[PDB]
Amino acid sequence: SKTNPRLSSLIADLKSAARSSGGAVWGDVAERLEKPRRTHAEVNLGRIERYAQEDETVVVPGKVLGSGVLQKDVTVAAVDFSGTAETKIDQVGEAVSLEQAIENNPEGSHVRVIR
Amino acid sequence: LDLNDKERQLAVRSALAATADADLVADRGHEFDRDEVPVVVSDDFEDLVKTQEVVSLLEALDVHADIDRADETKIKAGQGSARGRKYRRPASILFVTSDEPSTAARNLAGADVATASEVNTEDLAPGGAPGRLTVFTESALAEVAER
Amino acid sequence: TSKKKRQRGSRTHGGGSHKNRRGAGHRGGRGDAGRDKHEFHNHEPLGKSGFKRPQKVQEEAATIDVREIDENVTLLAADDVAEVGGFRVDVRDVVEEADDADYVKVLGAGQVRHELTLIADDFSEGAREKVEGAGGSVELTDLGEERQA
RNA sequence: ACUAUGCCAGCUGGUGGAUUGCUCGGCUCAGGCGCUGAUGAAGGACGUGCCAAGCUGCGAUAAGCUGUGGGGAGCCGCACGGAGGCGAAGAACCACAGAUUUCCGAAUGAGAAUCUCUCUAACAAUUGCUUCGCGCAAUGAGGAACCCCGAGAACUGAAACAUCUCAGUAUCGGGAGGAACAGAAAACGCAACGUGAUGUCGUUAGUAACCGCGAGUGAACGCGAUACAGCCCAAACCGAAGCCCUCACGGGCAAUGUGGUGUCAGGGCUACCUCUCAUCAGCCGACCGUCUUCACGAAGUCUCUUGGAAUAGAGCGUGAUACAGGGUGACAACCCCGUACUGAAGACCAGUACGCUGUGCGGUAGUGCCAGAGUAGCGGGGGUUGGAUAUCCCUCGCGAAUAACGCAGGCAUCGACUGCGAAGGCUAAACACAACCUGAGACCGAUAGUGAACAAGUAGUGUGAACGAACGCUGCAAAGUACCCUCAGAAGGGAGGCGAAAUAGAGCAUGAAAUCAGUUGGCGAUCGAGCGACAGGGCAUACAAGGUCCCUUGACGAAUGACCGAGACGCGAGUCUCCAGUAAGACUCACGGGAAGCCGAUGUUCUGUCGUACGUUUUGAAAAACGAGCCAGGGAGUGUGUCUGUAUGGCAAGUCUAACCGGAGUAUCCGGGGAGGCACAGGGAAACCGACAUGGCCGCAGGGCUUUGCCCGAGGGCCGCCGUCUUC
RNA sequence: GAGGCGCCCAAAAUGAUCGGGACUCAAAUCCACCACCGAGACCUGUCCGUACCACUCAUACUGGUAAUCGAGUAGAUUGGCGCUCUAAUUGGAUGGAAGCAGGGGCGAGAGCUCCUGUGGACCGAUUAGUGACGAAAAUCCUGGCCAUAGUAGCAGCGAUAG
RNA sequence: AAGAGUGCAAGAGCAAAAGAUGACUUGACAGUGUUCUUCCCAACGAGGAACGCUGACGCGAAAGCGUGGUCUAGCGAACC
Ligand SMILES: [Cl-]
Ligand SMILES: [Cl-]
Ligand SMILES: [Cl-]
Ligand SMILES: [Cl-]
Ligand SMILES: [Cl-]
Ligand SMILES: [Cl-]
Ligand SMILES: [Cl-]
Ligand SMILES: [Cl-]
Ligand SMILES: [K+]
Ligand SMILES: [K+]
Ligand SMILES: [Mg+2]
Ligand SMILES: [Mg+2]
Ligand SMILES: [Mg+2]
Ligand SMILES: [Mg+2]
Ligand SMILES: [Mg+2]
Ligand SMILES: [Mg+2]
Ligand SMILES: [Mg+2]
Ligand SMILES: [Mg+2]
Ligand SMILES: [Mg+2]
Ligand SMILES: [Mg+2]
Ligand SMILES: [Mg+2]
Ligand SMILES: [Mg+2]
Ligand SMILES: [Mg+2]
Ligand SMILES: [Mg+2]
Ligand SMILES: [Mg+2]
Ligand SMILES: [Mg+2]
Ligand SMILES: [Mg+2]
Ligand SMILES: [Mg+2]
Ligand SMILES: [Mg+2]
Ligand SMILES: [Mg+2]
Ligand SMILES: [Mg+2]
Ligand SMILES: [Mg+2]
Ligand SMILES: [Mg+2]
Ligand SMILES: [Mg+2]
Ligand SMILES: [Mg+2]
Ligand SMILES: [Mg+2]
Ligand code: NA
Ligand code: NA
Ligand code: NA
Ligand code: NA
Ligand code: NA
Ligand code: NA
Ligand code: NA
Ligand code: NA
Ligand code: NA
Ligand code: NA
Ligand code: NA
Ligand code: NA
Ligand code: NA
Ligand code: NA
Ligand code: NA
Ligand code: NA
Ligand code: NA
Ligand code: NA
Ligand code: NA
Ligand code: NA
Ligand code: NA
Ligand code: NA
Ligand code: NA
Ligand code: NA
Ligand code: NA
Repeated sequence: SKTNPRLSSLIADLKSAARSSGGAVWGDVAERLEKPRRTHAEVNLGRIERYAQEDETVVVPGKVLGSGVLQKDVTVAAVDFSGTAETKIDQVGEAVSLEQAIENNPEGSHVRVIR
Repeated sequence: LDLNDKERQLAVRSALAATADADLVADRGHEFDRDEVPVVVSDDFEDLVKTQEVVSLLEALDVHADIDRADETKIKAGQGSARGRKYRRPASILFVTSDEPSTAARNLAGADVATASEVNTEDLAPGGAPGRLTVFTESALAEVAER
Repeated sequence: TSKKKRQRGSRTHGGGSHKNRRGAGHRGGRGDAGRDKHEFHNHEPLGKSGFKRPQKVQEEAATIDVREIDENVTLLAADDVAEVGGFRVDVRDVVEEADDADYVKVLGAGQVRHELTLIADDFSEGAREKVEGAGGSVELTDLGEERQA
């Protein structure tokens, strides 16, 4: 099914973290990533700006894109970011990989899922 | 088969990176003894003429055993021989230079020669298998940086 | 393994009775045959509707919504005219495929969060109101004023 | 122990030619190149060899003659024979040039199925020039397609069919070239203060347009590319200042106009100013590149083992600007050809580019001097096209103006505006094809691939047009079997010889199945037919590649589950209670003993149970529904375009390049190229107008909290609101 | 008057039947009763597949659940076997490759593999590709072959020819 | 209490009426919908019906009635 070996590794790591540190978000994200690419999140910034609050990490089971404006200072964790998205986010906040999210927060506390 | 430029360019960069990983390179099957890969070399390599000179250099770099691996031919099963496809051999060492490819190295068993500006995925990863044992010229090594 | 790869041995390759998969009778006639009779379902109904004006008397407007302009002012500041806590932008310079169009028109979708002075050939009423209510102004190009007559 | 005629399976030997391996042939792609013929081509006929039937070559000089260059010690084609010859007087062989080149054939003195006739005489026929004489010339016919100009279907699609479609296709008539055609605006019409000959490629676009408004059909301008190139007449004004033939004399043409000028940058004339640039006619005349051919070209033929043979194994060495490919008695960079490098030639580019000679460009003012007629245009009737009142063409009829005029800008008329100058002509390069040369391949591999790897358009069929196969493989070396016996025998057989092998012995590598001969095992002349599956007996079995199996006893022991005996009940068959969930109970295991045709397995046969093939048609098939004698081999979802989903992957308010350009390791690949497409805003026939970066509620996942309940809640769901059309 | 069983009514074509033999206080019929036989059903041991659960990167292992899973034409869905040639990685062969014949082992199976003989030069595996890729059938195509069968014909004619 | 009548088949509906008589009046109106039917379930056009609204009217004291005929037949695409 999946041909990207890094996507598979990501998914395997998300499961290991959910089964141990009890973060149910990571399991939820793993299952969505296992679903067809078609269903994966593609989120622009306007959507993150609208639903995010500070000191709550935004989690995108998918990829973050660059339309819209992000003022809020937030940590956004995603499978990938467009070049523009990562640049706009790093100005007011922090763009981070899901692999880092799992490291800093294996229990998946204080996160909000956004698609 | 069509391929997006971005997607192809990504694979070029990715194959480049695989040459820097000694475990990957040994996994691919290349024979050599050293911790550090790819092998980088003085630009004077480009002024070499005789094949034997390259041999000595490679022997001195502990890398010549790959040439030994590639020096043997397989006479293939099946009817390809009737079409001129009788033979094949392992791939050994990719030599990446800057000005022009290396006539001195080219006839070494299994060797390929390439240039930093046009070196491609097949060069870096014959048969799509990443981690080819490579020698870069210092200038080549730098030129490849922007590919 | 593909579906197709599994057909050998099946005899009918998924076609049902071997009496199916013959000529065009199996499809109700060639192409759109029957679109008014046995196959009428889900075809547009028959007939003639409306008229067309000659391709050469038609004008093509290049359009942009204020939202696109406004979301981008900071990045366009690196390029077009920041002045007055305010921004001045000639819209013709912003819009892709402007020169290939008869005129440039600013439309009113979304919000204006800055004070903007906008130059274009035409404006929707809503684009004018939003740009003014944000304490900005709308400047009709010479060509824009010609359009009044 | 017998049993024939037979059945099944093997064994030995055939038959047969599958299979595997092999490739002197195909198929396809790519680069180069490209006309021949009256000076008789192409094609065909018949000849031609010491012996010569076929093919090839050649032409009475006849597998060939001559010259130059190359090449080289051999040679006398395919073709390995017998004889004989040629070559150092440099043959063979290759390149270029020349000689010879029968008859028919456009076929041309005339006739004729390849021969003949005559005034030794003929370009027949048509035609130009013409010394009016066939004196000088032209045409004819061929060619793989490509190209241009004419004539022009039908099956088919529309589920019938007529317009439409198939299709201006198939096919027919005429004709050119290496390419053809087109081509320097009476253009375009993103309408402009814009573009600027033509073709082609990519796009514009399945858009505009057509259409029983059905099915279908279907451009252009523009843009990005490729390649680029612009000119000559007619007339005005001049008026013989001219041209053709001939060595020359001389002849012919030409006032019905040869020649000068000139050609929208309008020109001419008149008067000026200025220039030697444009154009045109000439002369010279390539580089590089590309295609093909050629010269030169490094390094082992060392040791042991195996083998008929090392090109194998093991060991020791070597070259590489050369480790492409091939050959050689088996896997070869180093044995031979070649390959890298370097160099030479020919061909194409091209009589082109550059260079040069001659000519002379251009400007002002004046001048109604010149500027292409059955035309432009209109009507009748048709064809064709996307061309719609607005395509292009044919036919019949009518029919202008004269630059102070005329045509076009997709209905007509008038005015304005913008463009342009028809009714004369030429024109390089970029593009098509594939005969020819060469190269290439995830193509086929002898029932395939061409019809054709072979005598292949052969053998053979048809009056003819036309139709049309099958046939590849000894061996390292022919060492291709001497001698002897047999025989009617140059047969065949026996014996023998060669070779690693003859079961490699001549259509000879391998050598399947159907099937045949002989023979082995099993059955067998009292017995019944989907031929078997499963279980179990009997007989049969060299090894190998499987090693199990039998019997006594014991352990474990699911469901199930007793006898006898005792007590009680029933007319009776029998039942109940207890012995007892006991003994028993499939598999598995342990001790002891045993089997080696022994266990499995395989062949055949016997017994039990079940069983009227297979595939198809069918409501229903063993069917008295359809198909096949048997076996081998062959034998059926494929390509382009478009549309719509899906899975995976890149990038993301964007995304992708197309043709094409440059580079290079030269079809790959690296870098350019965003023309253009889709997406980013919709609604409306059109004019035209032009939207929620979130107001409210519910709430899954997830998160939070003081947790069995509260909170936040993307996505989702329900509203509200906004753009537009219709709308008093 | 009612009921039970039988009798008459009662004729068809090759050889009569209750499937047959045959049966008479039945081996028939009716009322009851007793013990048995007898499916792949039901119960039960072990294994297999499928679905689901726990653990896990992954049933790759391991453990667990199914009384409420296990038939199937057309058809939809999904894992796998085999064939050609390409590529990468990597092996085998004259101390005998492929093919073929006979035989041994594995796999539910497509098919894999070994031994012996023959053969005498080539042949694989894994991964990613490729496609003129799999036959029991079409009055299918071509070739070969058996029975038919030592059979029909080699007589017939106004010319019986030795 | 319904056998009459209510245009026409058959079945249904109707009595201070849906019938009869008299009078007045043109709602047999324009625009646009919801819904059912057509086509049970279950997609499909024309057509039909039920029920609204907006506008304008008729009648009535008014509530109200009038979306032709008490109800179910009386109907027809594109092109032109
Ligand atoms: Cl979004
Ligand atoms: Cl916040
Ligand atoms: Cl329009
Ligand atoms: Cl233009
Ligand atoms: Cl067991
Ligand atoms: Cl025991
Ligand atoms: Cl199919
Ligand atoms: Cl499987
Ligand atoms: K990124
Ligand atoms: K021309
Ligand atoms: Mg093979
Ligand atoms: Mg259909
Ligand atoms: Mg553009
Ligand atoms: Mg003649
Ligand atoms: Mg039809
Ligand atoms: Mg027709
Ligand atoms: Mg029709
Ligand atoms: Mg047409
Ligand atoms: Mg146009
Ligand atoms: Mg002149
Ligand atoms: Mg037509
Ligand atoms: Mg053939
Ligand atoms: Mg005939
Ligand atoms: Mg043989
Ligand atoms: Mg007997
Ligand atoms: Mg029937
Ligand atoms: Mg076959
Ligand atoms: Mg089933
Ligand atoms: Mg591998
Ligand atoms: Mg079949
Ligand atoms: Mg036959
Ligand atoms: Mg007989
Ligand atoms: Mg007689
Ligand atoms: Mg009514
Ligand atoms: Mg009514
Ligand atoms: Mg009609
Ligand atoms: Na189907
Ligand atoms: Na069929
Ligand atoms: Na149809
Ligand atoms: Na219809
Ligand atoms: Na443009
Ligand atoms: Na040529
Ligand atoms: Na001959
Ligand atoms: Na000749
Ligand atoms: Na002539
Ligand atoms: Na004459
Ligand atoms: Na039809
Ligand atoms: Na018909
Ligand atoms: Na039509
Ligand atoms: Na006409
Ligand atoms: Na025009
Ligand atoms: Na053959
Ligand atoms: Na037996
Ligand atoms: Na049938
Ligand atoms: Na059958
Ligand atoms: Na029957
Ligand atoms: Na027969
Ligand atoms: Na096939
Ligand atoms: Na673009
Ligand atoms: Na099925
Ligand atoms: Na309706």
